[PDB]
Amino acid sequence: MIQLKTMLNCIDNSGAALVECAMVVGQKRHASIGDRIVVVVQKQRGTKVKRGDIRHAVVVRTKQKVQRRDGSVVRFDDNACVLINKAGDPIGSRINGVVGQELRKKKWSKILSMAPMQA
Amino acid sequence: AGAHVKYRHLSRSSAHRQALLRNLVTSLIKNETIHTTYPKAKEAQRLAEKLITLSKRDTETARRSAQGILYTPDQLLPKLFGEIRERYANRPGGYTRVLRTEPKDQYSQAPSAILELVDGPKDMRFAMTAATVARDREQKTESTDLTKKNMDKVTRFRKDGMRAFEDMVASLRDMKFTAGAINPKEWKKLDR
Amino acid sequence: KRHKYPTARVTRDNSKQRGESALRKSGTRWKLSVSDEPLPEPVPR
Amino acid sequence: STHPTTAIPKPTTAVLKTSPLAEETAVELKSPSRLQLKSEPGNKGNPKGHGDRIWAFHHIEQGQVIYSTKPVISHQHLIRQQPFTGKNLVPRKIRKDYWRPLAMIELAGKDQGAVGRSVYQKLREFKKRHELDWANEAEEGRKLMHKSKRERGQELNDQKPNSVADMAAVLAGAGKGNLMWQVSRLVKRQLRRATVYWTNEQDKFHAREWSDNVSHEVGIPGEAEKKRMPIRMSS
Amino acid sequence: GPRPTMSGATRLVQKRRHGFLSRVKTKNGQKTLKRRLAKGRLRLSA
Amino acid sequence: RGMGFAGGMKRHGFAGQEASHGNSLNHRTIGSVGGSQGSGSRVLPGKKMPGRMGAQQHTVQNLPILMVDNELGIVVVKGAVAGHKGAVVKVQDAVKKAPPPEEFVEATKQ
Amino acid sequence: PKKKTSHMKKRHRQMAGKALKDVTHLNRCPACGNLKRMHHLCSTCLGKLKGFMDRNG
RNA sequence: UAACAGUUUUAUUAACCUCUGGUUUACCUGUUGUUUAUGUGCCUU
RNA sequence: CUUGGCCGUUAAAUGCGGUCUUGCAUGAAUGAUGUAACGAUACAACAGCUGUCUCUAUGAUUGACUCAGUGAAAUUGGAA
RNA sequence: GACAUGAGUAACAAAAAAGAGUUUAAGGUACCUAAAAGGUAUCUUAGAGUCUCGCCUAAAGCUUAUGGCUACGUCAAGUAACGGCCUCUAAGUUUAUAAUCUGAAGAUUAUGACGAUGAGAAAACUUUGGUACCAACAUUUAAAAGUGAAAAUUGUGCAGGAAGGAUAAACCGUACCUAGAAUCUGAAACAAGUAAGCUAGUAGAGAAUACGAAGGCGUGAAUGAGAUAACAAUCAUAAAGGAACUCGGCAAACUAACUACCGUAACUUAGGGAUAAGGAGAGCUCAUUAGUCUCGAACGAGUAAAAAGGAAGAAGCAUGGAAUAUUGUUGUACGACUGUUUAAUUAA
RNA sequence: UCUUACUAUAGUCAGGACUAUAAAGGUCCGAACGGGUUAUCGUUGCAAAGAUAUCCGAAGAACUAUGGUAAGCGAGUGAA
Ligand SMILES: [K+]
Ligand SMILES: [K+]
Ligand SMILES: [K+]
Ligand SMILES: [K+]
Ligand SMILES: [K+]
Ligand SMILES: [K+]
Ligand SMILES: [K+]
Ligand SMILES: [K+]
Ligand SMILES: [Mg+2]
Ligand SMILES: [Mg+2]
Ligand SMILES: [Mg+2]
Ligand SMILES: [Mg+2]
Ligand SMILES: [Mg+2]
Ligand SMILES: [Mg+2]
Ligand SMILES: [Mg+2]
Ligand SMILES: [Mg+2]
Ligand SMILES: [Mg+2]
Ligand SMILES: [Mg+2]
Ligand SMILES: [Mg+2]
Ligand SMILES: [Mg+2]
Ligand SMILES: [Mg+2]
Ligand SMILES: [Mg+2]
Ligand SMILES: [Mg+2]
Ligand SMILES: [Mg+2]
Ligand SMILES: [Mg+2]
Ligand SMILES: [Mg+2]
Ligand SMILES: [Mg+2]
Ligand SMILES: [Mg+2]
Ligand SMILES: [Mg+2]
Ligand SMILES: [Mg+2]
Ligand SMILES: [Mg+2]
Ligand SMILES: [Mg+2]
Ligand SMILES: [Mg+2]
Ligand SMILES: [Mg+2]
Ligand SMILES: [Mg+2]
Ligand SMILES: [Mg+2]
Ligand SMILES: [Mg+2]
Ligand SMILES: [Mg+2]
Ligand SMILES: [Mg+2]
Ligand SMILES: [Mg+2]
Ligand SMILES: [Mg+2]
Ligand SMILES: [Mg+2]
Ligand SMILES: [Mg+2]
Ligand SMILES: [Mg+2]
Ligand SMILES: [Mg+2]
Ligand SMILES: [Mg+2]
Ligand SMILES: [Mg+2]
Ligand SMILES: [Zn+2]
Repeated sequence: MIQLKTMLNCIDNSGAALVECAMVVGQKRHASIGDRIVVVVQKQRGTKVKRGDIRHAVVVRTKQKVQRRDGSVVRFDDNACVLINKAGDPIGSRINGVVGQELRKKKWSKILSMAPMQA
Repeated sequence: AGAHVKYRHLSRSSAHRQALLRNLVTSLIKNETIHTTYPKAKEAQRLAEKLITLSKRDTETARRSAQGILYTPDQLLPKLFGEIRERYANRPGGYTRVLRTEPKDQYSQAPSAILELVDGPKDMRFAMTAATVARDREQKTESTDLTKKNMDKVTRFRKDGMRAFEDMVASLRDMKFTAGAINPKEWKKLDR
Repeated sequence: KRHKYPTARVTRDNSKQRGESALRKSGTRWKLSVSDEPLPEPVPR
Repeated sequence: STHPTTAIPKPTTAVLKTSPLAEETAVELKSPSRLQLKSEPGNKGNPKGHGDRIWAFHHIEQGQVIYSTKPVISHQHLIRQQPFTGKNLVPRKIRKDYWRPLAMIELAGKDQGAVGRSVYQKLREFKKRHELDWANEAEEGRKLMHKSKRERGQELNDQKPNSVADMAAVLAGAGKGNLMWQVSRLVKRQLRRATVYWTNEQDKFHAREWSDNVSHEVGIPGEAEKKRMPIRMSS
Repeated sequence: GPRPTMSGATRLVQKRRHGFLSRVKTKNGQKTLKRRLAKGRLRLSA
Repeated sequence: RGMGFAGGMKRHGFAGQEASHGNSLNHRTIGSVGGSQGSGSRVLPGKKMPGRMGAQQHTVQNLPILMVDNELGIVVVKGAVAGHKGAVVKVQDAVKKAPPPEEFVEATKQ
Repeated sequence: PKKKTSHMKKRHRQMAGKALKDVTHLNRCPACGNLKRMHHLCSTCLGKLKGFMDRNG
């Protein structure tokens, strides 16, 4: 459940290390796995994104439990995301870490294509 | 707005409500009967019947739980696992009885009751039924179906049984306890 | 007393008159030499 | 934790019957002590003269009693001998105009100071067991349990009658380890001679019966000098 | 509003201020006594 | 399910007021109840206010039938149903859906 | 209060539906035949029987 | 034919505890200080 | 005049800090000016922290409600 | 002035708390019994007590003051175990005297008198100026040891620390109350306020914190019994997020105490900053012991001795285990600083 | 007899820490005690100035007690 002023961990090679949520795109309810948001980069890693840049991101895993159709619930230890452009393509070329499996149904095939392990 | 109450709180705190029930069950076992308010007699009845179930167990966990309910275990534990255990060996539940009475305190006019131990030395329904049979035999009347039903209730599980009930009736006639009792055949003719 | 220094292990009850009252008839704390005999009864005033 | 006894018949070590509950008399509940089987116990580790005389003071209005080895009492006695018996019932000090000598016990042995320190010990333990563990006065006699906490504390302050019955008991061998016995163990035992000085001749009749080893004298030494004349029944 | 100005008040300061000797021994105090005596007061002072 | 006398938050979803920024005794209250003289000088009919809530009939529409067991006597339906366990409910074909096939309506009658 | 409540309206509130209800759940006692309350014990027999079991037993 | 696999989102109103959580002031377990009652309790000949 | 211009801080600065050759109407014991230390003074930022909030829910006690006892007050031209 | 309305409504909620027996006096009922009486049971009024439970506890306990619309059998030559009266005087007062000044009233200086909040011989019998002084602070001292006073000894700092007199038992006080349970001040039976001494023990550096022995209390029906809705007060917990709240982090939460531990920046009036920051340790069991102590016979043994002690070990989610001590850092304005201020809306 | 200042005689300030001192400091942490910073409650209140929590000082320009002095044409006292 990502909302305004929520700190996330960016797990792609786009240049950001810690982004802050500024807007939930397309809904009023707090964003869960596979939902769009507008973040503000607060930390970087050493056309990368500079600290203070505004980008769109996709929640890949959250710390709030996510129930599934078959009753299987998942819970991660932190809230993460990957930066995207307004068109919907990921900025980064590689994702390091486990991503949520709820991205398949939410039309995020490209993000899962380079996802090493799904949970 | 929330859930319903599990039991009666009796306008007391948690710690104060547990000591009230441990004191009512302590006075009941010690004295065999208590006269209190009806809500207290019904809240202590559930704890008095769960303490007598611990007196019919063979494990030590029951002896430690019964020690944590009474306020003078050293003086009352022998009676619990002694006389009380022997009395209720054959009875499957229902060791206590709550009987409504007139307000014990006339200032507040609060409904009161008498919590007592069945088949005990101070059973009020055993003496009230013996006084009804003592008045029926001294007035040449016929006991009602409700009296015959109570005569069997108070004599089924009692040790001496009928013999202890006939002696109670005999003592209530040699004492003239039914003197001045209005005959039941003249109740329809009395306005007051 | 084996150890006498002022820091010796304390194993005595420093509250001498513990649970002791005359109005409530609590009784003597310890057993005295006169505790096994009947209290002498005087002639009233 | 305390343990109160019950007013049940028990045996006495004294030669007389102290109370009606006393079943037997002159019963040996323990072998003679070290100094009991001794013809002449002495003031081994006490000052010269200590133990030869024992004074007893009492409140002439309320009956509170105090025992002292010296001819005068101090503030230590009032604190260490008077238990709390209610509000406004324990004096904050000793008032010279209320406290007078009740009696004075003098032993025959002019230097057996150890025999007096024992009599003073049983008198103080009996007085403590009269203000505490008074099961024999709860439902009989004064019936202290049938009185209010105020009146009950006023009857507990009146230890003058009890104290006199304590003297006839202790001086008659009451108590275990009483040093007023004398076992020869050649095994015959007897009681040591004693003398009791009374400021009031009528104060010695609180004891139903006195032993045969006590002699009663009127007036206490040092009383006449204070212009206080003793009370004589015969007059 | 009023205050508790008589808390801790002693009765020795009542005789020194509004006592009888404080009035018979002073020129202005004889007036008070004579005034109160003419009116018929019983409590001339304190 | 009966809920007794309910307030404004539970009965009408009122947001309530602040918790610590100076609020005096008005944390769960309804607030204002209408306008002044120009609005009628009265509380208007239909005003949402505290009162008893629950213990009223409620219909749930379009619930499929998952299981039908004659021996047990149960008819399992998807979703939730109004009331407490042990309460009597009325089950009937949906009104916003086409009736069951003609063949079935005759088979059951047969 | 803006105006004093009249006698008519104050009598409406005090007696309209607030009459004292007469207890009709009474029945005689089986041991003595006194008027006791339904489902309740006879107070005259309770005290007497409670005192009769204390003397002898 | 069988089998296997896939067949919207947001907002809002209400109901509802199967699931995921929150709560648990007479439930179980662990534990600190201290008091009270009961039992028990050192060495040696 | 005015949210003065510029820079830093904020995703966004009428604020804060720095700076200007910046004074409708700064100024030198009605003292001028800059530090250490001190401050329940006033303003601003960071980290942590949290029911402050997203968005409330449940639980406890005392009142609130009912029965018994005692028994006020402001107020009131009269009121269907 | 009387009597209405609100209204038989609010209120009798200091977050201590009550439960079950027993009993005395007088009186009111019902029955027994009709020879009145008495007996049994119950209710009312005014009490008393027992068992259990809880609350206060460096108090809500005890002993006493100030004081008192509570009540009158409260008892002293003095010390131990007592004040006043009485003697001496301070700050001061004076319709005392003298002198002087002054529209009268009065005022002034000196002397006298009076004036405690101070000083006053002896007793567990008794009647000169550091050769100093008895302000503060520290130190030392009634010899088995420790502790708390008294008085004295010695020393330190500057802010430089009274006066005077000496040296056979009268008269007055004496009861109760000390503010959480019937008494003082607050218009009152008010959740406020008021002096001195004592104020168990465990545990600690401690009068902190927690428990609480005795004691008192859990109010004069000025209340009691139920029920446990909204809402209010006072609290507890909380998914994910963590100031998005708001004039503003208001409130709340985090943090916290302790060790003879480690370490600690810019700047600085060189003292500080600083307990900066940031880290480590803690309870239970135990190897080990130079001395001290104990036991037996130099040595041996012992923590049913105080301590020391270690990279030892055990169990649990957790050993600052419960309670007590309320974040850290940074840039400015104002005023150097500690302090003072509108008793009861502004504390700056 | 409140309160303000002065005055005489008296009393009180657990414990710990730093500092040149055994004792030399309008030093530090923190009870008693003394203040009354912020907040909520209360507002015909328990109180015509109270309750709870929090906060400040706590060897000093400190606090407290029993007396005394100065107040009402002019103004007594006043860290104002
Ligand atoms: K005033
Ligand atoms: K509030
Ligand atoms: K209207
Ligand atoms: K659920
Ligand atoms: K005198
Ligand atoms: K003149
Ligand atoms: K939360
Ligand atoms: K209000
Ligand atoms: Mg109630
Ligand atoms: Mg508790
Ligand atoms: Mg007295
Ligand atoms: Mg005063
Ligand atoms: Mg229901
Ligand atoms: Mg809200
Ligand atoms: Mg209109
Ligand atoms: Mg379920
Ligand atoms: Mg339990
Ligand atoms: Mg100038
Ligand atoms: Mg200036
Ligand atoms: Mg009522
Ligand atoms: Mg109304
Ligand atoms: Mg109402
Ligand atoms: Mg009410
Ligand atoms: Mg009667
Ligand atoms: Mg003089
Ligand atoms: Mg004096
Ligand atoms: Mg009060
Ligand atoms: Mg108080
Ligand atoms: Mg009063
Ligand atoms: Mg304390
Ligand atoms: Mg008291
Ligand atoms: Mg009570
Ligand atoms: Mg959480
Ligand atoms: Mg904001
Ligand atoms: Mg906003
Ligand atoms: Mg705050
Ligand atoms: Mg460790
Ligand atoms: Mg483990
Ligand atoms: Mg300042
Ligand atoms: Mg200051
Ligand atoms: Mg003000
Ligand atoms: Mg004054
Ligand atoms: Mg200081
Ligand atoms: Mg401090
Ligand atoms: Mg002030
Ligand atoms: Mg203020
Ligand atoms: Mg400070
Ligand atoms: Zn009957």
